[PDB]
Amino acid sequence: PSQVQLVESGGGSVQAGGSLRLSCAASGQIEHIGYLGWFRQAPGKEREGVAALITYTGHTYYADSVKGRFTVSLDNAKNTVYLQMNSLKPEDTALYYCAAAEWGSQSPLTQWFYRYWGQGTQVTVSA
Amino acid sequence: KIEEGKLVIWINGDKGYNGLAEVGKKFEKDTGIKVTVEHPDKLEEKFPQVAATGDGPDIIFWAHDRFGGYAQSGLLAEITPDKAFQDKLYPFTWDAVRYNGKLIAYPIAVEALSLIYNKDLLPNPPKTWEEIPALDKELKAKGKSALMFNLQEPYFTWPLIAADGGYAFKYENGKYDIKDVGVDNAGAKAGLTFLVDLIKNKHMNADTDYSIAEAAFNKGETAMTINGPWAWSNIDTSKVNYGVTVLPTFKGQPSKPFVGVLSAGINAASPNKELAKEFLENYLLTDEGLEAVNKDKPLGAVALKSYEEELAKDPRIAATMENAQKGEIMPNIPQMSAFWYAVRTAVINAASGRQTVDEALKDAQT
Repeated sequence: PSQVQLVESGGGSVQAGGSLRLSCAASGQIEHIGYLGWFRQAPGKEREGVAALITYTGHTYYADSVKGRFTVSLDNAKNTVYLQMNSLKPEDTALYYCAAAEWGSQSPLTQWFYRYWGQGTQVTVSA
Repeated sequence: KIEEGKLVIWINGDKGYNGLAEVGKKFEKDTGIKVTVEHPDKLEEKFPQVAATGDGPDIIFWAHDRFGGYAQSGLLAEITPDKAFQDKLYPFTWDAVRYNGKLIAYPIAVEALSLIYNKDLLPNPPKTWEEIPALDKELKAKGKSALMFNLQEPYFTWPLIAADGGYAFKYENGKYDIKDVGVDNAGAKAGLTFLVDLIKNKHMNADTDYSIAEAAFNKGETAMTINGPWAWSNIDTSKVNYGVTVLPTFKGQPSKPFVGVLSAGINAASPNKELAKEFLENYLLTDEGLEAVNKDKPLGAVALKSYEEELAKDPRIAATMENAQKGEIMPNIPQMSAFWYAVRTAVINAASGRQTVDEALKDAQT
């Protein structure tokens, strides 16, 4: 089996303007994970990056459309990374995935950078 | 288990899978054998998981370095190319698909870092690392900088550290000597010291990473960056008038980037191993076959000599192959894992001043 397992939870439905917190539990041989990412995909659309956390620098990067509304954070003791989503918009409706990588040569903002992927959790926002 | 008498091919979703499917249509036109190309989600972990149960595709496309462990787990068949076919590909690409003495995949594409420069800011980019301090002082008087690149990953910083002699494991005649490690030798110390001195003299910032460097180059703020062909599409969108050239030399010696080889392995569970060999050797690894894939999504540089000579009319691709041939194949052995994490800490610690260069590399060799 995979040496790293990721499990998302927290999906739900929110009226526009509200908030929702997602979590991603990481387990296995996670000693060298340097990158944790949140991605999302709606039917008929390309998977897009939402937030990227660089664990060894603390740098966080956000998609332009969610910057200032979403916050990604790591609880190292629990090995759980969170996505706090504030001021939700209908355009945020998607299946949300967490992803992890030990290292990479390409952009940490892109899906192709990440080796391990969760099953996804559904977020639905209504206007 | 795997269906006999057809071919199933898995390749990642960032590759030219429509072009590959078209090569499969040509194969069917000559042989009657149906070729199905898929790009499954989570392919990196999907192939080892499904192949361990004796299932999955006949052919898997992935970077060569992961195939070493797949071969160790018994997931890949030994391939049987004759000398005449082997002569058609660059020798170093065969070394990348060699594990325990056996060839375990067909090389397809070749990637390495190059020096990317802004032609409007810097029509004649420097041939040497030693020129960068004076060039940066010039450009900073004009509100610019000379060079910004990802300092956080050893993949990006090791080419300079390797130039004067640093290396992970000695590699001679297709075998790594894991007892021969050059992380804290004199050459590695020389290269890392030059890097830290660049930071000491304010020509680079220890915090610069992939995203900071990419934004700065694509906005015309810095004259140079270091990156691979995967980054060219973003620079195209930025409309920066960029070029791609040989990495700067250090102490008169080439920078030595790691080389990744997109490769095609044959599933050990496949009952179609001879069909897969025929498809890969006689249809894909031809000028026409690689052209079909490349027209869909560019491969960058390729392992087939004949088609590389055509692609290298693009100076960006010629530079990619020149840098790759001056570099080192990314080791496919499990001992390489500790290298990335140890050297990442060492460079961070040296660049931020938490350790000296000699202390940091000593701990990394340790």
